[PDB]
Amino acid sequence: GVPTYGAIILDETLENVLLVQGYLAKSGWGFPKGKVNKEEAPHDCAAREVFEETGFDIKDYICKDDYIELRINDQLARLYIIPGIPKDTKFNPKTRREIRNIEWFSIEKLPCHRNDMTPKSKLGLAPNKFFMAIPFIRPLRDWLSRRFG
Ligand SMILES: Cc1nnc(NC2CCCCCC2)o1
Repeated sequence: GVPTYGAIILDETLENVLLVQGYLAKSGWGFPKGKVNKEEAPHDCAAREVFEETGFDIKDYICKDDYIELRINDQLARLYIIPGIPKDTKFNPKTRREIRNIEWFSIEKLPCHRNDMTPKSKLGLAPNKFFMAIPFIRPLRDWLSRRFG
């Protein structure tokens, strides 16, 4: 699978994170990210995908060692951590053809797992609109505790 790169953008309080909402298969909320092009460096892919999806340029804010990386079904996803972005920043995707909406969410209110269906004696997980974000939430919380306190 082709690696994806993007960002976890936080506000000044460190309470809130910026998620984007796509369409169709990407219909829920997730961190802005996308597939690396041929010969493109990771930091440049992250800036491009984030700029294409939010209209915000992270290039001057990326720190090389500050990211969360996960391997999900043998595809690697790396999100650079970008704190301190004012909550009154105007975000606008390049085209509403890929991005429905862009919103701040409270980190403490986001789920860090989906719910089973043990109530119904049925296997699997209930749908959750944050399914794309969820795998990064606990590692983010842990990373913020270590790097800030
Ligand atoms: C698959 C997958 N997992 N996370 C994402 N991120 C997208 C979120 C919704 C908006 C479209 C572009 C970024 O896609």
